Amino acid sequence: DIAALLIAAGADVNAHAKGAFF
Amino acid sequence: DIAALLIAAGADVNAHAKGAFF
Amino acid sequence: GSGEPREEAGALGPAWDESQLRSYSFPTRPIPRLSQSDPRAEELIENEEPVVLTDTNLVYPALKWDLEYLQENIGNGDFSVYSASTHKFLYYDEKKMANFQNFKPRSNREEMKFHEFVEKLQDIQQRGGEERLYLQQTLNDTVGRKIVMDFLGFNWNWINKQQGKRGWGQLTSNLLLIGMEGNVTPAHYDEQQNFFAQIKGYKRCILFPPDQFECLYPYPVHHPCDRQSQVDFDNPDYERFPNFQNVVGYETVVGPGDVLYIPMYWWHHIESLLNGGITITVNFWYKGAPTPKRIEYPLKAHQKVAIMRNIEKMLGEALGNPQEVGPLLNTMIKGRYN
Amino acid sequence: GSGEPREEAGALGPAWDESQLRSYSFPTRPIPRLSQSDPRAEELIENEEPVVLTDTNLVYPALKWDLEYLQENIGNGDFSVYSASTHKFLYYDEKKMANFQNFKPRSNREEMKFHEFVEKLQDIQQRGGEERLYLQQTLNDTVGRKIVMDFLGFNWNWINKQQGKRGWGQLTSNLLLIGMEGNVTPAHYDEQQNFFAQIKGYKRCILFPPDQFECLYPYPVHHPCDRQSQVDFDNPDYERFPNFQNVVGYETVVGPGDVLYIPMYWWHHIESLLNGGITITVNFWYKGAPTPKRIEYPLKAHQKVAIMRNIEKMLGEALGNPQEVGPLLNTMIKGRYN
Ligand SMILES: O=C(O)CNC(=O)C(=O)O
Ligand SMILES: O=C(O)CNC(=O)C(=O)O
Ligand SMILES: [Zn+2]
Ligand SMILES: [Zn+2]
Repeated sequence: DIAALLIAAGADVNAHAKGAFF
Repeated sequence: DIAALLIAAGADVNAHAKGAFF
Repeated sequence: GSGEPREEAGALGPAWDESQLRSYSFPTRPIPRLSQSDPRAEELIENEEPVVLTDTNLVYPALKWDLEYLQENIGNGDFSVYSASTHKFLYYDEKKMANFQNFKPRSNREEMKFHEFVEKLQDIQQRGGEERLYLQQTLNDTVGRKIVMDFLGFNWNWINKQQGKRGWGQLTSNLLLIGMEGNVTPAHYDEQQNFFAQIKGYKRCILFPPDQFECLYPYPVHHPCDRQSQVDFDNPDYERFPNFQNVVGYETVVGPGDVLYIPMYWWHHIESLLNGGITITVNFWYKGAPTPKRIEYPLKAHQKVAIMRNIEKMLGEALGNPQEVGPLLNTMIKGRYN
Repeated sequence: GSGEPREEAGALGPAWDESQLRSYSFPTRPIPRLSQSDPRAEELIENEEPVVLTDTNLVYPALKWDLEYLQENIGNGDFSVYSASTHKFLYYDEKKMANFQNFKPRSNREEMKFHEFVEKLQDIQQRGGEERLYLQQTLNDTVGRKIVMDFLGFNWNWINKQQGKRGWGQLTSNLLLIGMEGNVTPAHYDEQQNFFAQIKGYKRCILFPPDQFECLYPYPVHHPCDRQSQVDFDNPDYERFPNFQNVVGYETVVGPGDVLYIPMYWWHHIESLLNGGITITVNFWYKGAPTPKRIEYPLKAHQKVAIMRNIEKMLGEALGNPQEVGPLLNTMIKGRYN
């Protein structure tokens, strides 16, 4: 769906290296 | 491909009813 | 632009003169007039540039067409005839009018029999009315037998070879155009390739390449006048349309037997010469070649036009309402891209 | 905004006073401060509105953290430490800097051991330098055993229930933030949900809902400062950013034990109080809930932000060069949508 495609969120945040703790 | 998707041409022309001859 | 008027054979004098042409604000230079056998002509078509071909015989059988012949032979089907009290027949898409309830077309479409069109034309002349009519109807199997025979006699050998060499898709339609002297189809671009075959009378054709998008201000995609210029060529509003002061056209006057290649995405303004009598034209619309497998950068102007159209289409669908496209685009660029 | 300073227990006086806060051009109103047991708090989180929760015990083990404890226990891994000669630590994406060779960051990242960060901090103090440091490092298994034990003792019961009730995706990272008094992280929005857990010192948090996009002028998506506001809050340029005169914030001051819910797409400006000592914060970033199966119209502000980001991303890819996004958008709207 074009609407679904365009509303899709990203996941960027203000952090240079991301990682879970474990 | 997103580039291919966006460059895709339409086929609209200035004619209210379109049809081939045969 | 369009050079000195050509001299008709048999010392019949110039076909037309400068007074018949309308006056506009921009300069022009001529479109080349060439033989279909001239390698430069094939080069222009291959490079998607306009050319007038003088000797194709594309619609040779139709050169005998006039209103009497067509009335007696085109049969009893319905024909779309536009009416206006202006010389300008701005095209509009009737399906898009619900998006824009404020749009009031200046021309009206009426369906009528061909003999009804001829009679209405004759009645206007006799009473000296100012009403104008433009008949614009795609040809199909319903026409009478003699028109079928005339169609079959077009130069399919030549045009089918063009379609094949250029990698075009299918012939989609042949539009029959019959206009009154002074009629104007305002500037627009079509999404198909066009061989424009002149049959009767003379038409001045002014073309603008796709890289002049920035000067010609098409209506929004969702507006009934999608693909048509918003600029009034007879009174251009330079405050709203400042880059129209930079437009530069390519122009020619086609007459009987001439064929103008109007490449896909090229803007064209077409006018039936003042005091030139009725004009008859039949066009040949072909779908363009498919998008290339490997896209090459930097993109061509017509590819960026295609992107812009698709962005507008996608946003109208995603926002659920075409009226929200403009506010979202403005929000995107203000203080961020302008 | 943020109301009268709260009174510390045991008659220790107000934690902070008005003089510690920086002065800005816009008004604010307070973010609600509530118990995690208060139904209004759950309602705010469910509706993706900010709330300060005062009694979650989310990072209770970490309330004993200071520089001595962390230095002795956090181990020997590398920590990202930003340096600047300004109080403003504007975030930038180092991978996007090749798109914009003209961008010269005011802060610099250096990797160092924690004891090296403490020593550099101490040396600045003793010589009275103007250099500022902000340590910003996501926590992982490399930390020493006592920090692991402290992490395990966070209130996972409470926050895991939040993740489940809100339909969020996975916890992606926990960012440890250690700043000097007066440090500022300029206004930006994050694409994840955030529980912001204050550990040491006081931070003033000013939030702006997603419908203030039009007032906060994010950088282009392809620019290193994607998602950050272009407006200099200390000297706003109203000629470039006229709708910044209409911004309205929601503000609070969080201290040890407080947890601020910063909803996904909400702008936030965060400052360590002047003359308040070092500040320590640990955040909890969760991916947002998936896009709904049935999209409901009219769209929410954050959904239109998502569309705008995706249009910018698509155009950069289709044009083959992010620098062409702006000219194409301008061409689309001028004289057609503005
Ligand atoms: O002939 C006219 O008046 C208009 N023709 C066209 O726009 C065309 O054939 O594409
Ligand atoms: O605490 C800071 O200075 C900055 N924090 C954030 O932007 C965040 O946690 O999302
Ligand atoms: Zn046309
Ligand atoms: Zn943030």
